[PDB]
Amino acid sequence: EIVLTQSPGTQSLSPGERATLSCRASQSVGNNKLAWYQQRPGQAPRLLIYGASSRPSGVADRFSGSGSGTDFTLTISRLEPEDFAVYYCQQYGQSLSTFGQGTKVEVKRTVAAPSVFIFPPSDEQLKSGTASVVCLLNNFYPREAKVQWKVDNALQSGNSQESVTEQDSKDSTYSLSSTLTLSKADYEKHKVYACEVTHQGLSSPVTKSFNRGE
Amino acid sequence: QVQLVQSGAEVKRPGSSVTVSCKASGGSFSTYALSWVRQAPGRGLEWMGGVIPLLTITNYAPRFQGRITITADRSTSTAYLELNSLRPEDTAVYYCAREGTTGKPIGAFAHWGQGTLVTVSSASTKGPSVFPLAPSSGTAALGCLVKDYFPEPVTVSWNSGALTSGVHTFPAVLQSSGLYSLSSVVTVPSSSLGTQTYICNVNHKPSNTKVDKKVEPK
Amino acid sequence: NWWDITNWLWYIKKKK
Ligand SMILES: CCC(=O)OC[C@H](COP(=O)(O)OCC[N+](C)(C)C)OC(=O)CC
Repeated sequence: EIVLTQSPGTQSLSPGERATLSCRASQSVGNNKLAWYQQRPGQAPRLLIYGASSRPSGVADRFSGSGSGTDFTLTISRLEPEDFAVYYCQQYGQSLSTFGQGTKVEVKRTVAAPSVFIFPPSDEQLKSGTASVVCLLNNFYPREAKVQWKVDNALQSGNSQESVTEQDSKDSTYSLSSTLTLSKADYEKHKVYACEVTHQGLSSPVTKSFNRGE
Repeated sequence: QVQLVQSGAEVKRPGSSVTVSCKASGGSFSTYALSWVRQAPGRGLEWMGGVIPLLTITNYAPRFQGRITITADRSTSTAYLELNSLRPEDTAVYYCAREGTTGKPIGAFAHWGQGTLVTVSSASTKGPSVFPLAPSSGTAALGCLVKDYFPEPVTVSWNSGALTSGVHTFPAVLQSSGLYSLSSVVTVPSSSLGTQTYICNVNHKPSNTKVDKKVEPK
Repeated sequence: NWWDITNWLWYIKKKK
C-alpha cells in the first residue's frame, strides 16, 4: 500500500499569501497518477489537479501541481477567502488507491484569549433528574485550548464532552464548549463547580466557577 | 453535464448490512469508473472500491475486501454499495464519485454525489429536551443546550433567523447513551438583557421536535 | 493498474 504523508497537516496563512502543500509517498507513484482535492465543511470534495500537474477546466489557475515519483506539491499562488479549506492528495498509480490525511489551510490572525463563561444546570433540567454544567470558551485564536473541570477542587474525568466550531468566517476565531453531566443526586453532593482554561493567549490559567444554589 | 444523486441517510444496527445507491445522468455510465469513498470521523477521505460497469469488474481496497459489494445496473445508470457486518466505526458520510474526462477518462474523481450519512447505532429515535443556558453574572453569553436526541441532525436558529451575528452552534457530541447533545450560544450586549428577547428555535425533523425556547436571566 | 482500464476502453472504442 502506498502511504501518502501530508505534512504539516495544518497551515495558518494570511489572505493573499502563497501556499505550498506537500504530499510525500512511501514509494514511487506510477505514471504520476497523483490528484489533489479541496473540501470545505458541509460540502463534497472537488477535483483541482490530476496526473500531478493537469488542471480541469473550471478550476482556478491559481492552483498548480508539480512533482514526480514520491515528492508532489500543490501551490496556491495567492490565497482567496474561499481557498481556506482542507486539501487532500490521492494516488491512483496502483489498483489500491489511497489518500493523504489532508492539510487544513486556515486563516492566520492575531492571538485572542478566550472569553470564558460557565452555566449552571437549568431548573427545568434538574426537575428531570440530571444536571449538565456548561463551560464556553468564546472567540479565541489559535485553535489549541484546554479545559478541565474541578468539582470541590477535584479534577473530573470521563463525565464531560467537548466540541469546537469551525473557524468563524467573519473574525477567524474559534469557540469551544464543554458539558459536564451528573445525576441530580450527585450534582447535589457538591458545592463548587469550576472550569479551568489554558490557551496561548493566557499568561496563566483562567478559572470560572459557581457555588451550587446561589 | 454529469450528475450523481445518492439515496438518503440511513440508521443501521450493528452487525447489519447497508445498501447505498448512486444514480447517474449525463455522460456514459458504462465505460467510466465509479468509486465509493467515505469520510468517517478522524479518517479524512478513504477510497473503498470501484466498478467499471461494461466489464462488470470491481476493485476493492484490502481494508474492505470481504465486507463490500459494488454493483452497477446499466439499465438505470445506478451503482450500489453494500457494506456488511457494520460497526460503530463505519458511521460516516459515503460518497460515490465518477472519474472525469477531458472524452478520454482521467482516473481522478471529477464528479461526486452529495453524500449519504450512514449512522451505525443501537439507539432509537428520540427528540431532544431544550434547556436554557441563562445569561448571568459589557458582553453577556447565553444559549441553549439541546440534549439527548437521535439521530442527527438538529438545526438551531435564533430569533427566527434574525439573529446570526456572534452565534456559535457547536458540532454534536455523542454521549455514552448513544444519544447526541449540542449547544448553541450567542453573545449580546449586557444592556440588552432587560429589553430584548432571545429565543432559540430548534428543529429535529426525525422526532418532529420543533421547539422555540425563550432564554432569560435567572 | 485498474485505473487505466477505462482509458484502454476509450482507445478501443475510438480505433474501431
Ligand atoms: C437506497 C438503496 C436501494 O434502493 O437499494 C436497492 C436494492 C436494495 O436491496 P434489497 O434491500 O432489495 O436487498 C437485496 C439484497 N442485497 C442487499 C444483499 C443485495 O439494492 C440492490 O439490489 C443492490 C444489489
